[PDB]
Amino acid sequence: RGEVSGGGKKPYRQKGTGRARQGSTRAPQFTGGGTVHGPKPRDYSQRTPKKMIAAALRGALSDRARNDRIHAVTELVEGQTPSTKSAKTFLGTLTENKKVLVVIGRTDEVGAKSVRNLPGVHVISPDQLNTYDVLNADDVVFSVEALNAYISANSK
Amino acid sequence: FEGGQMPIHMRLPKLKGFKNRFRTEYQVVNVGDINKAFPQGGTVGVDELVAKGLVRKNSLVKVLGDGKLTVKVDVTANKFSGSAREAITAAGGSATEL
Amino acid sequence: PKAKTHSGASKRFRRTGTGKIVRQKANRRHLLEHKPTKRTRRLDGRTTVSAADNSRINKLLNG
Amino acid sequence: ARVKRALNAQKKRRTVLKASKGYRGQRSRLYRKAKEQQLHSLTYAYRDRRARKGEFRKLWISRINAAARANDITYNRLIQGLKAAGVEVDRKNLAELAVSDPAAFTALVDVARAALPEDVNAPS
RNA sequence: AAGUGUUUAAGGGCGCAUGGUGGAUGCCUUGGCACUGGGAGCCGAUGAAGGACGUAGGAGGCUGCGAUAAGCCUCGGGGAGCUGUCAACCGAGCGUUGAUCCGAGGAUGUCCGAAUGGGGAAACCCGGCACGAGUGAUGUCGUGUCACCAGGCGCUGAAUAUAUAGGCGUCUGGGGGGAACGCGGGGAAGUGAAACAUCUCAGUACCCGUAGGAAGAGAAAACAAAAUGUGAUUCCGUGAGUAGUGG
RNA sequence: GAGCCCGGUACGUGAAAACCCGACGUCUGUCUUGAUGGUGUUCCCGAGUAGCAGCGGGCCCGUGGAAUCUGCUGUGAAUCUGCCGGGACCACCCGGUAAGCCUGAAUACUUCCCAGUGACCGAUAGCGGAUUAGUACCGUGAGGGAAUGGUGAAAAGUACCCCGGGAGGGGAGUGAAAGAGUACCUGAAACCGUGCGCUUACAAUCCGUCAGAGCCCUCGACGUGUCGUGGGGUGAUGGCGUGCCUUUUGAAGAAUGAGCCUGCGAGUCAGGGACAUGUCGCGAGGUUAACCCGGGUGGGGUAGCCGCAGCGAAAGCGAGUCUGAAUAGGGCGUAUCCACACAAGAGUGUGUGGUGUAGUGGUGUGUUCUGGACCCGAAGCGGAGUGAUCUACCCAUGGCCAGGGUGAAG
RNA sequence: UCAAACUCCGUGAUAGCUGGUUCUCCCCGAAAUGCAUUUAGGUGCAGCGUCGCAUGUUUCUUGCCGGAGGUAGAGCUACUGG
RNA sequence: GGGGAUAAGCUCCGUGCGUCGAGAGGGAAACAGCCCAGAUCGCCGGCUAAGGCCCCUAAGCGUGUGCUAAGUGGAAAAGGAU
RNA sequence: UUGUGCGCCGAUAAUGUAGCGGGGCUCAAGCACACCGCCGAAGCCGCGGCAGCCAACGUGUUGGCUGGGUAGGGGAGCGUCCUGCAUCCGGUGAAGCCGCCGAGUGAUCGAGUGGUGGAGGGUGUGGGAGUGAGAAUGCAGGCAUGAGUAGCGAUUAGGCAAGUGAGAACCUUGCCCGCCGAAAGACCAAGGGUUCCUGGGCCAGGCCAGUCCGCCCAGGGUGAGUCGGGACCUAAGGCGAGGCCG
RNA sequence: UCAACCAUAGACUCGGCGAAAUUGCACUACGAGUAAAGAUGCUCGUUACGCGCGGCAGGACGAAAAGACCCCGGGACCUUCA
RNA sequence: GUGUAAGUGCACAAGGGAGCUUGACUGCGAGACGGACAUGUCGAGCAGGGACGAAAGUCGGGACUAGUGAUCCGGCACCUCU
Repeated sequence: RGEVSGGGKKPYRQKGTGRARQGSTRAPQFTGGGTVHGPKPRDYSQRTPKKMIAAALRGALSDRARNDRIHAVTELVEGQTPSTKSAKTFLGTLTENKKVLVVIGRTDEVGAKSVRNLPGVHVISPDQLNTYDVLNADDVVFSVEALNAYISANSK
Repeated sequence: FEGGQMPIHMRLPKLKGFKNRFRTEYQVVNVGDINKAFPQGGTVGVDELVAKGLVRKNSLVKVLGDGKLTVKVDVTANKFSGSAREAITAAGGSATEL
Repeated sequence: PKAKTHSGASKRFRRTGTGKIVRQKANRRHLLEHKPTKRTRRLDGRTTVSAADNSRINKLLNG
Repeated sequence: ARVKRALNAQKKRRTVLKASKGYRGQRSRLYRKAKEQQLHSLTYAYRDRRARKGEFRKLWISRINAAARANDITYNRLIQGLKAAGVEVDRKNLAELAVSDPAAFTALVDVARAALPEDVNAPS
């Protein structure tokens, strides 16, 4: 009611008019007036404990591994030149599912570019693994170095 | 607010005394905790107690005599109670203080 | 904003080991001539806060 | 998410307005007046469902009284005699007999007269 | 003879079928709102911000521009249509010898505005000087320049003597605008205390003076507590709603 | 409803000129007439300053025992065995060297430009402003301040004929559609008509509800009209029946409010806030804050915080502690239970064994604190400005007062 | 427009006061009392509702038993008053 | 029970008193507070409560024994009255 | 005389019988005492459905009690929108709207249907709300009632003939009549701003109509040595180089 | 006293244009009752064909002004040995 | 008659007289009454050190119930506190 333009002056006669008493032209009951309990900018992030996050990730990955949806590859394509056909064929050999999660190192630029354009593929770094991306994927294809990096980070 | 009657937080006297800003406080640990946490005995310093989670990390430590001490244990703390000293020396251990 | 506790309540009320709220009794500042020593003895020390005032005093102390 | 109220309100407005077809004046056109009249109508219907059983029993008793006095007997003595004789026909079917089968009603009157005591005013 | 007996709609009510009005709903959008990451953080007497008046072949508004007036020049890009738009209707024309269009640098830039030759009711009145143009001459026209104050330099030195104030000339600055942020000063009341004056509100609102791209602070006449301790300033988290303080 | 049609996207490439960042130079300053570690004494180390006093300001500190800092007014020192500080003050120790000046980074902000984003709005919303928008309009002025979006894929925007002065319409065409005709998507309600069915001019009606004749329509079955497990419209007639909301002991109303419809209009958010209660993780432990590194929602980060011992004003002691001369009772504390004893029947206690103690961090919900805090509503109070073109008085300079009487001084 | 003009701002001033507060169903279900109050139309605590937990009939009714009264009635040279 | 003029549809207290408030249904002509009775919903079944049974209006111009002449019934005192 | 059951005067206000609810009743339908029936509620019973609490046995049945309700407490749900994920429908016609026929204990529902329409919807399971209006002398828009009603703005007054024209009480021309005439005539100042003239127009405006107009459109129109101002002068008053004060 | 007549402007009729205050409704009688006392709407009765036009003002506690009288709270201004 | 209102008591005296005396104490206090809370009230008994009494014993003011003022702020005395 106080941020809308104008409306600083009491409009008219309180008495004698026979009309309702109004203190501003920007009161909420007026057309063009302010909003009473409206949206304001806010932050929705929550302070979830670390153990809860790590345990949820472990549970998702263990669910994937129970149904042998975990795959390891040396490399997605023959190196130094991205190729979506080769990566698509390799992924087809690995799995016939729809959505896959590809976990490769941050330096594996050729593989990331090779699988970038595939509609069902989501590419993540081993240290960025999270519950949402794992649970969104039918299969999780790991890179050997990425898998070893994840094991080294956790099991150590 | 209490309706104009003199409120409960104003018709009672303030608690007597002062606070002694210079007060020295000790984190306390009983010999029963030592018995339960050091089954083999040995040297028991301040940061062994911190490692075992018997006291906070960066605090003065005083040993008390609540429990039963049946292990030969050498303790180095800031202060001891009388019964604590008798318990530690009774089991053949030593009670040196910083 | 963090809650601000009441100053007077903080000066007038205490908590024991098991969380009991403890206060001091009134009528013991001045005019102690005509008061018999038994009256001033029954007014000495501290008692626990009555059940009616427990909620209000707890509210005044915590915040 | 800003939500417009139109659909949710129109639902109940249509329900109430459809229920108020046939009313006179504002009570069938405007939703507020129709809603007031609907409150009154459902209260009336609830009361009248309870009262209808008594109304029909009163009508049956009137018809049975007429047909009984046509047979030279009063309704109360006839009911007492029918109860004494053990016949268990209720007032609805008694009135049905009175209107549709007068001979059967006369026969029932005869059995009721037979079942009555000899001196109805005796301290029995 | 006695008795029974339908049938009227001036208009009204309800239902249905068909319309009108109106602009809800649903689906949208050349518009907004809140943010993120960069850039730039000043413009102005070489006349600003912002305007008035004009300006296209044709009336007006928005846009651009300034008597060189939807524009001039140079250097780049681009490449076939183009003469801004409401907004067309014509009428005339340009373009492969490169147009229209986009970027950078120049030129022109009426009048008002700090506005500054003088005046003034902003956008309109009247001039001095110098040099040019024009006229038989006066009239007229063009281009420069002419405010005040401050600080340098040079000349002079009142009453009056030393001298100075002042005066004269010449150079260099200033003036005003701007959303937030800075620093230094001045400084409310509604309100709360269920009254109210101490107190709160609040050093807030507001005002004054000043900046900078940031500012302010900053290199111990500091803390500390017997530790053979830290070592300029600033900012962030704790310490902590604590120690305290308070009709 | 397009990866393969277009603009584009990934990815590459490009600057004559101007400007901005670097770099190497000319250029400038500067040290080399220089440097070291040693010995005992005089001089210097920022003056109207420090300090003190009076009156103020501000510090957690509201004048208080009031230190440190600071303004005005008085008074007014010392140069190192000097001075200042360590919360009145003094002595001793410790720290530092006032009354001179510069200083980058870490931090605050967005008029403006560029590139993006949204479990943001979608035309009464979102900026006041999607349309002539700070416009029209209102006000002397400071100032206040609107309303107005959608044909169609393409204008193909209805040639021609007819009624009519036109407007408008009917044919005819365009169009997939004219139930798309520049009054144009969809086209609700209030409101206003036209046609058909039933009803209504002897009747006292919160306008409905329950029975209900008659008439009309419709679905099934059998004949020709006549019932049925029927259904709908209208309803003569009979019974019953005191509008909604609010405020109230109590209102159908003669207490309050509402002409109607459609839109809009009121318990929300923030905070490691407080209490309680669900739920999840870990568990005698739980947890990070700022910050750092990741194009994310991920990883790190132990500083802190809460539990882990209490009692006492405190020194302090500690499963005890305080009071007290007291083992002499009481108060508070030793999770809780169980067993065994010894005491007491002034209410049960005192011990010995076992049993072993639960917190904390997310998040849901209900209350609560500080914030406008569920929404709406004064008369008034402050600060800064605008008004004497109305009106009050004054200042300067102009104008006007037909005609007829009366008859002062001189 | 005047017992202190108008405009904007503080500002969404403050009202123990007035008005308003939007879907449903199921279970339970009050109070208009006491004390205090710059208090009386407000509020604090208690009384009465509901929900959860703990405890079990401790609540209630009737019979019997053990208790204290100074009312109704009555009485009065048993007192005090008329 | 107090106050008031034991006047108020006056006011203030007590009451394991009631009802209304927050309670529909039946009765009292109508009638928050009186009488009967506490509505989960349906039925074109039955029995009753309060109150009723000539007609309105469901059920008795019921039976037996007496009274009333006043329409008493169907409002009222001191008092008066072959 | 005594007590008694019924009776009589006392008795008596102003709209209308009005002090049985009405008609009416003593041939009681009045009163008292006995007796016999029946009516009468959402009370109780009968038959069927639902729900809460508890019990029994079971792996959801049965049974017993209970189910008015304001303030208020607790529990479980309907509908709206936006969204993660997963599925399904849609120019062979989504949403929205208007009907029909049905459905659920309620909010409500209809992947049942017909018409209209023209591009997006449904379902499941989670997440978040600008999530539900009937009322604040609430706000905006549209439209009723009063109602085809009041009024149509002075104190002068219009008439006729002819014309124009689709259309004339109001426009044009003529002839009359009336009104002002220290004005209702003529000319300036302030103010206004193109209203002036010519030609054209007749949806808006004009309190009716209008062919007319101060309305709308286009074009045209204002000529100064001497008139009113400046370039001449000052008043009140304003601003004010330096300056004084703050 | 004690009023009568005349003329104009309305009022009234016709043609044209065309508002407003008000409004929970509506096929809005009377008497005696009853009721929050003040009844078109409740009870019992009585009266009354439907729709208009011109009029009068008894009622709708008619409309208007969140009274113009009393109280409570909040203001404002004024006074003084607060 | 009981210091003092009224009431409940007191003749066993709590009413009158005399002798000694300071318990008109210190540390406490099982258990209770009354109570929204804050207040308020009674209290046996234990220890120290006393008074009176041969002793038993009684004495923590007065026959009892009024003679009073929370918190804050400040003053004074003492303390093995800071």
